[PDB]
Amino acid sequence: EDNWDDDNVEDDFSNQLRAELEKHGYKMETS
Amino acid sequence: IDINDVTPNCRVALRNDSYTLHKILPNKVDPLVSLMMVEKVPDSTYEMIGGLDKQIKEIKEVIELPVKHPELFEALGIAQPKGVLLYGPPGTGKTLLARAVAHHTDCTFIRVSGSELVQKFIGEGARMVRELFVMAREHAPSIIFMDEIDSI
Amino acid sequence: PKNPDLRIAQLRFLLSLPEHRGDAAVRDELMAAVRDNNMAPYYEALCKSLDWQIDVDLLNKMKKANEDELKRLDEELEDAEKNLGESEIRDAMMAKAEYLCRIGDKEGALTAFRKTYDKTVALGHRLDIVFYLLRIGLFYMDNDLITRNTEKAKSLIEEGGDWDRRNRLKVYQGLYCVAIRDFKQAAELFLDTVSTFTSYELMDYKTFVTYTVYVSMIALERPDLREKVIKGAEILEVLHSLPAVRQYLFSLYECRYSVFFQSLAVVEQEMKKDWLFAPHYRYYVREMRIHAYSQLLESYRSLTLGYMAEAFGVGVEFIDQELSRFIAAGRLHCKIDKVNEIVETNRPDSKNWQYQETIKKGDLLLNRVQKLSRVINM
Amino acid sequence: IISTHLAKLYDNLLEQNLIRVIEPFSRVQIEHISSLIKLSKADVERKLSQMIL
Amino acid sequence: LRPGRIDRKIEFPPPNEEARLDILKIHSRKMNLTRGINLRKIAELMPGASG
Amino acid sequence: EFLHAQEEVKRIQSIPLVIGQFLEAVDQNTAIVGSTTGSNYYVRILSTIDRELLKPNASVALHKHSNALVDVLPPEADSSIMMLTSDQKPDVMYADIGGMDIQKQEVREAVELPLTHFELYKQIGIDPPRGVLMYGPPG
Repeated sequence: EDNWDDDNVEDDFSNQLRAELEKHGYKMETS
Repeated sequence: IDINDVTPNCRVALRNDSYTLHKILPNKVDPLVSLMMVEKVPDSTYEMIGGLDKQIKEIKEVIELPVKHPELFEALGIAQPKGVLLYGPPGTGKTLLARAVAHHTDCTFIRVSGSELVQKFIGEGARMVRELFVMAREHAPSIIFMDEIDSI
Repeated sequence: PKNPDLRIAQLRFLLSLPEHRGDAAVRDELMAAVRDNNMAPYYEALCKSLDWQIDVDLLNKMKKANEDELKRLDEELEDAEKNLGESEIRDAMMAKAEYLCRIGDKEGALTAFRKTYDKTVALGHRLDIVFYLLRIGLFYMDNDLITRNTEKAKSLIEEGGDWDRRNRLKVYQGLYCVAIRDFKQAAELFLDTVSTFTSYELMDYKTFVTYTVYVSMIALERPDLREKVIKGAEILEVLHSLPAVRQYLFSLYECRYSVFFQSLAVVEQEMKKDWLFAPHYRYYVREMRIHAYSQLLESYRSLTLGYMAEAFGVGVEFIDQELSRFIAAGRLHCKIDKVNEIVETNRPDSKNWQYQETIKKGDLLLNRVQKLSRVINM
Repeated sequence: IISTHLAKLYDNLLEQNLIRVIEPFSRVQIEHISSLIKLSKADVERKLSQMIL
Repeated sequence: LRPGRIDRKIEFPPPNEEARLDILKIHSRKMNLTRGINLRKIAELMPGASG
Repeated sequence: EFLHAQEEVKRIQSIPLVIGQFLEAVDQNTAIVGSTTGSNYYVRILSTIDRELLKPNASVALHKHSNALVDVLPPEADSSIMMLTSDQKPDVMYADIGGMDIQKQEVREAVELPLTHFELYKQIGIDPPRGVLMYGPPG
């Protein structure tokens, strides 16, 4: 299984990205 | 058929008109070996059982020392004992001490139920004490555990 | 003290994996690398940290004296095997394995474990030494001892002592038995948590129930999940103890969403900041996002995504790009419409999916049958 | 202890009334259900969502 | 049975509190029980009995 | 024609057959059987009889003169003891008994409850009981 079995995703950018969007312009001025 | 293969206690078929031995039927089981006294790897208590410490020392000096020291008995010229009798109120270390002793003496533990299910075929007891001892002679250095029932 | 020896792995992973971003935790590990650890790995951190000064002085000075205290009862057995009992008695290494497995380094402590495996055939001390060896495998992240000896721990000594030793085989969770596959085996073993009171291992039983409620989210959506986590006395008791994790659970069970995303960020605050982040928690965060979108998308045939944004939080274009990734990934079966802001879902009826599964399984079976037919009779 | 019992009986009678009113319809509007139950659209919507879930 | 065949016999008393707790700990092995049962409290809970 | 002869061998069924109990099987189409007349026999078995129907000493039918195994009865034929029928219910209600709830509830959970919940004994380790013996002063 090594460390992640198989598949997954290698975008290397999705790390609480919704929280970054909420931080992006203060959630787009809280839309 | 052949004479030599005919043994005591094997089922045979007799013909209808004149009783001649037709065919030896196969036997079903030896009754004592079917219900055979189960040999276990002895799961001891690792001797933590407090309160019976006097009983621990007594069972040590009484039964363990002949197994571990044949040289001491041979040098002193003392005949090694064969059996050990235990008595008391029930539940107070009947079977537990035997298991702990058997595991600590590096021997297998054999328990004989043998109360009345054996004696249903009246003389099976006369073979029960036979074949059991045969296995206890052929398996390993071991002990035999037997209950009140013989006095019964 | 091999049962408290897991302090080695516990605090050594409490620093050594987050030591890339741990300042005070270095000082925390300072009075435990020297004062109470196994052996020469107390140096080892100089390959990552500074050169070290003082640990060269004292740690050798005790250890040879401890080797001078290692005559101990060995010579007392040499003058105590004069009794002809078993050519042995319970005085020597069999009663001295605590030092040689607690202070022994694994390059020699593995041989010490083998030495005290050549021991009495009592199942209790044997099972204890195997659990000690499993923890010693978890000391250095060997990932082979915790594979090999776990089969021995679960199956080979399974002839007695059961139904009360089984709360010590709970180490097979987070170990090589349960890797980053935070799923049915791991959550099933974690859901057998019929206990409140501590039994060492991972410490701090609140952390155990947070691990159980974290694996419960990836375990089941709601097939009888309300009985097993929501309707339980002790789990609700520790949920009364821990408020934010209770918020994380109840923002999903009540289907409130929105604030659930905030709780996810809070979970992010300890998703990787614990010791167990050398495998990644991406297969947990993405699985939780897909699970939340699946429970929202159920019971809504033609849902406008303007409603979906206010239901989940913010990010209309974020909702669009997230669904554009997840639909074409293969999960979350729906068909988003870019114009008219509708996210229309389609679900296969249960005759077509069954038809495809029968066709595929029958194809592989007929191929196997034809291969077996070609093997015999030329 | 009448608070939790009354809230629970309120919820069970809510879902019993909602399953009672919905038997004749097949494709009703949620506005008619909301007007007949004298509650807002949002609580009705989330309650039916929880009922399907 | 005394000459040669059998030998010395060992008595057994009614059990004390320590042997009672040991018997209780032995017989609670094959049972799915809670931790923290405090079997010593159960041992002092009843005054005296057999095994 | 074999299917004709398979039906044709059923002449030996006839009607006045004695009833016995099968015991053990020796070889193919030949086994021992215990007649209820008292004696024990070693008979031949017809090939028409399937071997599925014999195991736990089931009741079988034997020939009169030849004394060979011919027929297999339904699994209870001779028992000489019948069930509690349907008109033999002795019409005593549960609520007719007063003040026995400490043992009415105990005997209810010891009879019908482990029909369903049998796995709960194995995951705890009680080794579920088979019998229960009542006693007390006479009346």
